[PDB]
Amino acid sequence: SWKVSKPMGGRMSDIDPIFSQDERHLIITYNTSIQVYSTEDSLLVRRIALPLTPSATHIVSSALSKSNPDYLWVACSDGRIWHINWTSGEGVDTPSTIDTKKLLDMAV
Amino acid sequence: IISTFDIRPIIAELQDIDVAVGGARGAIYVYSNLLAHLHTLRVGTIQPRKYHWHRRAVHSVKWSGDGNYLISGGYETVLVLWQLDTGRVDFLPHLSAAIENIVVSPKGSAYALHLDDNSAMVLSTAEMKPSMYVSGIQSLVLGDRPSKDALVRRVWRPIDEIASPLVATISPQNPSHMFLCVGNGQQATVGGGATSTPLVQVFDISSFQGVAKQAIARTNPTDVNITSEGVPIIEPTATKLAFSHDGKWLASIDEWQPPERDTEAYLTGSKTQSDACKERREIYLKFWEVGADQSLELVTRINDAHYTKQTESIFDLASDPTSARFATIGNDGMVRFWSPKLRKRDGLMATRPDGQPLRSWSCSRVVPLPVHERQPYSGAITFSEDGSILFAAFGPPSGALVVAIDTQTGTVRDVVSGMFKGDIRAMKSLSSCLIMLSDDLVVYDIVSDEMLASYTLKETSEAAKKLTQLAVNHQSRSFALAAPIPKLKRGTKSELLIFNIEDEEPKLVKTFSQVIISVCAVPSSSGFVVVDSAAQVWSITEG
Amino acid sequence: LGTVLNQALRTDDSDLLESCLQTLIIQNTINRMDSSLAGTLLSKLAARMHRRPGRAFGLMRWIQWTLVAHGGALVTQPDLINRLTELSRVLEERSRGLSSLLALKGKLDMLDAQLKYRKALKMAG
Amino acid sequence: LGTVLNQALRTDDSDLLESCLQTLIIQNTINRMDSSLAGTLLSKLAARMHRRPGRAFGLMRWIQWTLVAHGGALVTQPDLINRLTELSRVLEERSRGLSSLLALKGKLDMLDAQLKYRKALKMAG
Amino acid sequence: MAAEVVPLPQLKLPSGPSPITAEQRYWRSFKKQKSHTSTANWPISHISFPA
Amino acid sequence: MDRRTAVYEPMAGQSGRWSKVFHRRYHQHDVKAMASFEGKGMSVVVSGGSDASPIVLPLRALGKEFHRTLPHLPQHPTVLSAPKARYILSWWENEIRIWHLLNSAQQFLPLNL
Amino acid sequence: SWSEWQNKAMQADELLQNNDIQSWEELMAEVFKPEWEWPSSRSDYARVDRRWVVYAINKVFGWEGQNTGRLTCRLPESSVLIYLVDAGHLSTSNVKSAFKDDVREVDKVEELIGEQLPIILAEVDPTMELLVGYLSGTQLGSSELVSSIKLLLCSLGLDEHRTRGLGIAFSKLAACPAAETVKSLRRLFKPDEVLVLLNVLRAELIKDGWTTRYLDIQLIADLMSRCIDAVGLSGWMANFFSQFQAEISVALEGVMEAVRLKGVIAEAANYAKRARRALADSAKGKAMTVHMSAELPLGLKTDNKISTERVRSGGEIVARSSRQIGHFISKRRGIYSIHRISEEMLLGAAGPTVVQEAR
Amino acid sequence: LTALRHRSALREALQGRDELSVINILRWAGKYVADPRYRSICVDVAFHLIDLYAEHVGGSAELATQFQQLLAKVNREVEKAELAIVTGGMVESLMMSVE
RNA sequence: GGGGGGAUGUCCGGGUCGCCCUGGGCACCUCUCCCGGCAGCCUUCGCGGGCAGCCGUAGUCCCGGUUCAUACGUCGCCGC
Repeated sequence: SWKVSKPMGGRMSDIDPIFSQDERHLIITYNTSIQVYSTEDSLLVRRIALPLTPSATHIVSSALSKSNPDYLWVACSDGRIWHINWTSGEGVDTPSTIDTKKLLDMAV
Repeated sequence: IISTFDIRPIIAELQDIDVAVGGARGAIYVYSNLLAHLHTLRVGTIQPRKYHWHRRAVHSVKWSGDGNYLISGGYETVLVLWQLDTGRVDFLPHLSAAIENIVVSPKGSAYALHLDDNSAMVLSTAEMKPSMYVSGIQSLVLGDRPSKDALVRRVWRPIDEIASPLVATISPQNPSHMFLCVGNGQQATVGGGATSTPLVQVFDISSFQGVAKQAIARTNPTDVNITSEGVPIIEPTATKLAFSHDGKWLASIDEWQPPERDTEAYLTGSKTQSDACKERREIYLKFWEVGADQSLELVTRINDAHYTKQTESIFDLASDPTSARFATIGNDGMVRFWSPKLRKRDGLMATRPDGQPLRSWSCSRVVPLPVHERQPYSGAITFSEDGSILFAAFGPPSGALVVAIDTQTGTVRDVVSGMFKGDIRAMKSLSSCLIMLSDDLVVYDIVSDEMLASYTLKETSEAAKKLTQLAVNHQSRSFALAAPIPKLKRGTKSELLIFNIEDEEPKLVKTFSQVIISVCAVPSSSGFVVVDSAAQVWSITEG
Repeated sequence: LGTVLNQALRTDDSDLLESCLQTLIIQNTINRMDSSLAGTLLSKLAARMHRRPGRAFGLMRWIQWTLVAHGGALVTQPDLINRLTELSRVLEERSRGLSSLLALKGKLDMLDAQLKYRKALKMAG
Repeated sequence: LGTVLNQALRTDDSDLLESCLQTLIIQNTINRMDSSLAGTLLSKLAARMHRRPGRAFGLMRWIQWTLVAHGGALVTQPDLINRLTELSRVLEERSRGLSSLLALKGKLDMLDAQLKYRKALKMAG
Repeated sequence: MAAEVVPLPQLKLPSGPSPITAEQRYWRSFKKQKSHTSTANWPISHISFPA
Repeated sequence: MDRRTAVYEPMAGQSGRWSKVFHRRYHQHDVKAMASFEGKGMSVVVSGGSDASPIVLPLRALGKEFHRTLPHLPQHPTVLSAPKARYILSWWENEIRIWHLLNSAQQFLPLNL
Repeated sequence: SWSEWQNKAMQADELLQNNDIQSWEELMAEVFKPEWEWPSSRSDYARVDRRWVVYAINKVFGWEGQNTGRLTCRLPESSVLIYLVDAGHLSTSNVKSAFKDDVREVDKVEELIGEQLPIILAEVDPTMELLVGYLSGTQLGSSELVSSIKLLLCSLGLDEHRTRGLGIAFSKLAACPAAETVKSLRRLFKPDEVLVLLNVLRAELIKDGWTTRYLDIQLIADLMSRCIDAVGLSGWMANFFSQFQAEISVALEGVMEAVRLKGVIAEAANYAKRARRALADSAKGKAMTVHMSAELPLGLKTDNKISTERVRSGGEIVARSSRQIGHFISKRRGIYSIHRISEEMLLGAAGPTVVQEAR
Repeated sequence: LTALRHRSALREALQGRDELSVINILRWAGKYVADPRYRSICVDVAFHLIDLYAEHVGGSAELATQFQQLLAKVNREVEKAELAIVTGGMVESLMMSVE
């Protein structure tokens, strides 16, 4: 009878909120979410939800791919790395593990 | 102890790097040239340039663009800019919360700040106004990365904890908005040993953005956040906040007592510092008129709402769903009904400058409550769904009792005893039955004088026992409690129970990976809205 | 002073009221006062006691003898209990602060006792 | 009276201290008292005050004046400090109902002055 | 959003049960007093002004 | 005059550009005079102020070695006594102050001190 | 699980129509968890359930409907009744839940039941040990307590079991709020029964020792004031009130004297404790400022030992260096002191002896 | 002074004074304990002044009057506070008899 | 702070009278484990756990006996 909606909102993680190329979008990575806002009107253009599930695994880092823009690299505390692309959502359901003990940081 | 660092490259080759290490003691050490110092066994003497302005740990340090300026930000809510060509320093001093993260744009123009109260502002340089503002839910979070100034053993070490549930009402006349109590930042809220949440924000539920914010208790964003000794100041917490039937009034209670370290000279005999801080309490009861643009205005403030030889704690307030009336239960025993009258001293009314008369709230009724002392009492109250009867649980340990009071007359319609095992946590009134929780959880019908469902909840710690709470729906007759699964810490799980009014089987049993801090009922439709620790909001609906 | 007090409380004077309040006499005055002006006297005494804290002894004496003399005279009124309510409010504010003020009185009594002891030594020396 | 108080306390006498207790000379008495002997005077005054609640119009001048001139000798005796810190604990317990007992004094100052009022009115009518 | 520097707000202390009202200050604001005596101390019969 | 001593080294890269490496309050009053010396394996800078204490800072190892506060009292003791008469004695600008002590120390084992 | 209790209640109805009280009493013993031996604690009773409590009161007590009823003992000789008394289930909410049928038209129901019930317990037992146990066991309103004080003054005003409950009911009726005490006392008392009670409270005041001097409270002042306001002028309108206010003024002067002595004696005791600590440390040789003579100093200030920790910027805590501890000790010396070094110090064992000038 | 109680700095505000300004703050505390609208803040300031500056009371005679003159007005403000709770009982007696 | 011991100094019955002891009063050094805090190093995502721990007091070669504070945008006069 009762149903539960998928979680929205989120707490902004301490990973740096990255600017897009040509400074028009801002990519803010929450816990369990990464969403792109526009700089001009301050309305969000996409919300890429991220399944986190193992009690405390957190999004460890996130950065634009320096080879090609409009990609990301999002990495958890356990071994998991996503290569999603903002303005779309291709890459959420296909992560790649890394065989860590616990992933403390990553930089691209 | 390194809190952060930013490296800038001195250049299509890589000639050198310049490292700015922001340490946990407050300083920013700039190591000017590194590859030409460690390129060359033997090295020459390297010596960083020290830039010390922040008292607490510096949260973020970044070089700015061309490399002239070193922008930085710490707990002191001030974006600082080291000029670095002269010796000077210029700063954007009074933000809302701690500057938890900064970035610089690809061009030199924009900065983007992640402020500690769940916010991001893209500022433009030397206009210095936020050209882009994004706000979140700002509630209390059990943080993953713990803190940046919990590294060096301060006077009060900042602990990731939730001591009390979040104070929040979904507002009727606009059920997409949610009024909820927040502090200046999350770290500035939990710092000081007590929740210091002297602000509310209105938060849109249908499109999850923080719409607006306002102060309720006294706050000083433009003063220094930290005392001269090093303890962060605490601000008056808005404990009880509940909203009127019409959509046009709001009544809050905010408490503040001085810290325990501060007294030290009021002790005379058997008085300990906790007793002196409890004696010097300040419990204001403020009535707010909510405008159309979600702007709150004071109409009255009552300095001592329940008074005897000293001031008394106020345990709960409730709004009558049929009139504009607020009932407040205190520690003196009495339940007071406050109602709005017009300001009129001797027939000459006092009006606002546009012409409308000035309303003012005052105590319409006083009801002394009966006590039954078998050989620290807490209270709970709720109206009916109809009005005309107010149920008031009065709460000494194990022997406690509910009194059903008429509203039109001050007489007691009923008294019911022997229904509480421990100390009363809360009590709500669905259509005919009182749903109340102490150490037990009891649905107790008063039209039949018969308890339908009774549960003995599992024994847990005192923090979890404080963080259990419920909420009724009043449209589809269903109630919902919330309890973390058994001192509190980061990795805890919580499970909420959806019950109907009539049966004993729980109609939805769902556990959550993080502890939920608040449950609320949407007033227009059925269902509930729940707010988690790792602060995400999600709605539950039947159908 | 009964007729003078009657005049002052009946026409809302200040000069006559203050010149009869600044001054046996008080008992005869409240006993010869009219019954209907007793609540007016209570309100006009609560006002002066709030506005000025240094006049509490004489004003509490006046309120005390008024409540002695015209007790049931205020009960036969009874829709005007709000004057007694404002009076209760003013006296509650006057009796605010008593435990901390007693603690501070003891903290000062120790200093006064030591100063008087050293004066008693210095006179004999 | 300086030498009668010395002998009465060394033998732990019960009767001879009371002979000096009822009778400025009292202040000049205890300024010449021996200080280890002065603590013996405080031990019995705290012994009678702790066992039963009461009053003493003369002992308020007595106990305070000894705690100033001979309170610095209290460091030498560890027994008397614990007896005085349980004495000041129970003297708080009498102090809790001072507010409720002052309101009782108000009603008796009200009713006795009203019972005298009707009795004067029978001789006035 | 640099918050603007606000000074310390003065305390709205509560008022007793006879405050000086707006109309009492309005009729106290008839301030400047000139007392012109009549000739030979004659009592004043009538003052008037046109509409 | 803010009793502050600041140390500057040139910024790496551009020439003729100095910047403050670090500052510290070594004295208790203003720093009115200082002079440096660098030779025979000794690079010091001696700063004298208004608190009469010459403070010696290491120059080439600054931030690497502790400083040293030389005594403000003169090297000669300037205190002389006649022990048979128990007179202690000290002199400055034009006066000689003589104290007599009148008693032993064994006698005192506080109102009489 | 309602149907199981319904079948058990129908079986007890069959036992009632059989009029066999013994197996019914054993079934109530099994439910509550004949011989009927007791545990010796009013607190240590096992938890029972509300429907069996309601059935117990429904079978024991009775009601008369003639537009106003009367509770009566259908079972005046029952271990079930003394268990209800000792376990405190005889509350007005409990009996109203037991009698929802017959009382739903009746008004003033709390006043009627609170007047009737302690009378019923007192007529059950003339020794009223069951009434004193009810006073000590049940949650009691002000009507029940003023009727119980009426019963104990009917009994008095082997020989201590009544005065114990007389002491209990004073504490309970002092805990109750003023309004219900005044209205129930004005209802159920006569203005000479109140004079009897005010002589009992004078016996509790003067014999306790307040008016008595030394060389030869909050729970009774509430009762005296509430009785005086409950009678008022309609009961009295002699020298009794003048001697009454004389002894109350005497007790007030005693309490104010106790306040003054409380403040002075507590401050002198705290100074003596901290000065004992500082003199013990100065005898060890940590060389603090202590007062020498036997009078109290002007400022009641003792020098504490220097803490091992220091508060750095911005708020952090570091260890005190012994260098800085020595600096603060050099501040803590005076302008003249005799500092005897012993041969045991020069050997390296003991500490010095410092006697400093009294500042 | 309420802002200096809320920001934890009233001890810091009072601890650096000299003799004449201690006499000035004592004179304000004595003059303004009488109003019960700030009796709490005024008594707290007097607590901190007693704890800080009760050691020089034999050193300066003029401060010894100002500590005695503040006990002299504190002694008259228990009598005002006891007479207002005496009289508050009589008002409480009359509102009971109206019922 | 307690539980306890080895040792310092002491009077009252004292003892063949000496080493001191038992009975009473005791203040200190040292040892011992529990009390409150602080750090390291392994384990686990965390929660917690494990290992060998230091501090709860006193004076230093010199010496951290330091480092640390919250902007601009505009001033003046009078009125309600």
